[PDB]
Amino acid sequence: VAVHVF
Amino acid sequence: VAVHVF
Amino acid sequence: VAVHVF
Amino acid sequence: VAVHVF
Amino acid sequence: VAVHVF
Amino acid sequence: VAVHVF
Amino acid sequence: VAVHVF
Amino acid sequence: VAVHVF
Amino acid sequence: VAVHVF
Amino acid sequence: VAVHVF
Amino acid sequence: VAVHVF
Amino acid sequence: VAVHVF
Amino acid sequence: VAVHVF
Amino acid sequence: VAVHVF
Amino acid sequence: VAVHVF
Amino acid sequence: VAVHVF
Amino acid sequence: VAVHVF
Amino acid sequence: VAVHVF
Amino acid sequence: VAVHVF
Amino acid sequence: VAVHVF
Repeated sequence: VAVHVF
Repeated sequence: VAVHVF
Repeated sequence: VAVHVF
Repeated sequence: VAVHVF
Repeated sequence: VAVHVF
Repeated sequence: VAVHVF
Repeated sequence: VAVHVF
Repeated sequence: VAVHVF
Repeated sequence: VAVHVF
Repeated sequence: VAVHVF
Repeated sequence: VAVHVF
Repeated sequence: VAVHVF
Repeated sequence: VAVHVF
Repeated sequence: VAVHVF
Repeated sequence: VAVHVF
Repeated sequence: VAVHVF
Repeated sequence: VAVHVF
Repeated sequence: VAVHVF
Repeated sequence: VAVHVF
Repeated sequence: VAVHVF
């Protein structure tokens, strides 16, 4: 799982 | 602003 | 899932 | 202003 | 879904 | 002024 | 749906 | 003045 | 629907 | 003065 | 604006 | 037959 | 038949 | 904005 | 038929 | 923003 | 049908 | 952000 | 259907 | 961050 916030 | 969940 | 606000 | 959910 | 306000 | 929902 | 006011 | 809904 | 007032 | 509804 | 045809 | 524009 | 835009 | 057709 | 955008 | 079609 | 973005 | 479609 | 990002 | 889809 990959969670990106940008 | 971007939020991704993969 | 991708959530974009711009 | 744009909101996307994919 | 894409919601645009401009 | 334009509002789109697709 | 597209709603235009101009 | 113009209002469109499509 | 298109409503024009001019 | 003109009013159109189509 | 209100357009009535009746 | 009646047509109104207000 | 009635068309309203408010 | 409210567009009614009836 | 009614279309609202608020 | 709220878009209603009904 | 309703679409909301808050 | 909350996006509702219903 | 609802999508939330907080 | 909390991402809900339901």
